[PDB]
Amino acid sequence: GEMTFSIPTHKCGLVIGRGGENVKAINQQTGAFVEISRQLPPNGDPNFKLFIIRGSPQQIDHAKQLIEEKIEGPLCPVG
Repeated sequence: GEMTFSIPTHKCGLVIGRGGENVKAINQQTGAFVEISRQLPPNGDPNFKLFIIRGSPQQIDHAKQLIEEKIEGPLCPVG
């Protein structure tokens, strides 16, 4: 099951780069596809873009770690 994480819209330039650059490098490092979602977060606020780490748990969780390395902060599993 693909997992969703809360990615701040303002941080879409460090982890997301310009058009999802760094996120696909995460994929290469892991295996799961870290793709930008169109889902509304629990808060329904447009400053929190949901991010899809779609793959197998082992790949997702490892990619999660790499993103939490990018932002150097904890990501919350949403859905």
